[PDB]
Amino acid sequence: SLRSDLINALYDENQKYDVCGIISAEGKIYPLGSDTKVLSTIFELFSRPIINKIAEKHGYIVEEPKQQNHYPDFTLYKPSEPNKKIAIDIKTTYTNKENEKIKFTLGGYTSFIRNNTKNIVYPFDQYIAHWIIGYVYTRVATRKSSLKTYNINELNEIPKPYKGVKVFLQDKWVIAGDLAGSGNTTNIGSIHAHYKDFVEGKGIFDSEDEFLDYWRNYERTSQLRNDKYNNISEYRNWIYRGRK
Amino acid sequence: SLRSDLINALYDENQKYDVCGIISAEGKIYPLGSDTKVLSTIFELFSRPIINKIAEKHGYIVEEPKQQNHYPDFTLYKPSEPNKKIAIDIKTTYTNKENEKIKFTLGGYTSFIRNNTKNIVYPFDQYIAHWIIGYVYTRVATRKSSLKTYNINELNEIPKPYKGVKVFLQDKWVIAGDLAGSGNTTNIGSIHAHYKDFVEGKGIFDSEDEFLDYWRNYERTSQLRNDKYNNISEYRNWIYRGRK
DNA sequence: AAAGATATCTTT
DNA sequence: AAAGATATCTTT
Ligand SMILES: [Lu+3]
Ligand SMILES: [Lu+3]
Ligand code: NA
Ligand code: NA
Repeated sequence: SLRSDLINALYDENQKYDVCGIISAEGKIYPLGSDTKVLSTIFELFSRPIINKIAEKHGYIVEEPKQQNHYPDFTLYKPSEPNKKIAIDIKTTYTNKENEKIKFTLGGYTSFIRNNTKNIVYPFDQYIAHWIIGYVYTRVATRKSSLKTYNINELNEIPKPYKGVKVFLQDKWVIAGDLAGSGNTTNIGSIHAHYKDFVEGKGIFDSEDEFLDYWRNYERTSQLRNDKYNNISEYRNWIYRGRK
Repeated sequence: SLRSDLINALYDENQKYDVCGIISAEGKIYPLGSDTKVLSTIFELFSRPIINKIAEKHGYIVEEPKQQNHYPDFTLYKPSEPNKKIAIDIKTTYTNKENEKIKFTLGGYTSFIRNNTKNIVYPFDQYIAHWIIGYVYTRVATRKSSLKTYNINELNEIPKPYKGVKVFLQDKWVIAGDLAGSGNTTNIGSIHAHYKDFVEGKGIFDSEDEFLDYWRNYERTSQLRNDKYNNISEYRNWIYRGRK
C-alpha cells in the first residue's frame, strides 16, 4: 500500500543516511546545533523527498501549504477523487537516554479540529486520513568542533548532535491521548509510551469518532475540565450520563 | 571591536554564501522548504561559526545553552571578566516584497526580564549587553524540484525558498517598541519599521532603563493595560501619576 | 493592535 | 498533570 511503502522508504532512508550539516551552493558546510527546533526541521527536510517519491509511485498529487501555519505538511490526493485527501504531518521529540517513554504534541484542538477551514490547507472534511510521521532521537550535547565550517571532503568528521533516530508512521487518532500536550497553545497530547507502542498502535480511543468527540469537547483549563471531564474514563462517564 | 568585526563578518559571509540544503555524511542533499521555521534554523546555523570565529579573535569564551528553551543563543565573556557577559541572540522575519517594513518578536517579557534566573543560561544580572542579530529575507515560493534529492555536483541547481537576505546587529533595547510582539506567549515587540531603521537604531525608548521598566510593568492583556498603560506615552504618564 | 495560531519543551 | 515557557506568524 501507499502507507506501507511510505514507512518502508522512511525507515530505510533513516538507516542508510545521517544528516550532518547545511550546505551552501559554493560547497561550504555548517554543522548542526542541538536545539530541538534544529532537529525537527532537519527531519522534516529529510522526509520531504521520500514522501514525494512514494506518493508519485502510487499516482498521488503532492501539495505542501501555500500559507504559513497551515496543517498538514503534505496533502496527497488522486485527481480522480479529490475529496479523499490524505494528510501527512511530521513530528519530532527526543529522549535523554535511548528507549525511554515519549510524547508528542499532535496539533491544536481549537483550529481545524473545531473549524473546518481554520489553519488547514483544504477543508478538514475533505481528508479521509491523518498520518503522523513521528521521529524520536536521543540527544547528544554539542562539541566545539561543531563551531567550525567544513568542506565536502570532511563530511565524515562532522559531529552530529543526535543518535539513535527512530521513525514511525501512524494515524493521529490511534496515538492520541487524553491529556493536552501544551497549555497556552492548546495542543492535543499523544499517549505517553514507548516507541514500540506508537508503531503497534496501542492507544486509548475506541474509534476516530471517539478521538474527535473527546478533543472537540475538551475544555482548555484544569478548572473548566474538572466539572466536565479530565481523562478518557471521565469522558466515557460524561457520555453515559448523556453529555451533561 | 568585537561588535564591528562581528557585523562586518556577518555581512561578508551572507554576501558570499547561499545555503541551499541539508547534507548527509554519505553526500546526499535534501533541499530547503519555505516554512518560517526552516529559514530561521538555517540562518542560526549559518551564524554559529562566524560568531565563534570573531569571539575567539577578541579573546571571548563562547557558550550555547545547555538546556533547551534558555536564552540566549550565544553567551560571550572574557575569562578575566565573567560578570560582563554579552548575549547574542539570532532573530528572523520575512517580507513579501523587497524592503517592506518588518517587525521582530524580541523575547518574552515575563521570564528572565522579571526573574533573574528564569529561561536564561546565566543570571540576567551577569549580562551587560544584549545583541540581536536580525535576519530578513524575501519569500520565494517552493518549486516542485525542491522535492528531489541532489548530489554535490548539482548544488547550483537547487532552488532556494528565499532571496534578498539582509542582516543587522543591534542592541535589543534600541530596536524595542511598545506593543507586544505576541499574545499568548507574551513577547516584547520591536519597532515596525524598515531595515535601515534597525541598522541605525531608530527606536522609541530614551534609555535601556526605560526599555526594561516598560516591559517589566507591561500587563498581559488589553483590558488590564487600559487602566495602566498601552504605549510609551501612556507609560510616561503612569510614571508621572506615581507608578499607579 | 490584540489575541490566539504555527511545533515542542520545561516547570510546577 | 497543568500551564506557561522556547520563536514567529496570522487573524481580529
Ligand atoms: Lu511541519
Ligand atoms: Lu535561537
Ligand atoms: Na540515519
Ligand atoms: Na547569501
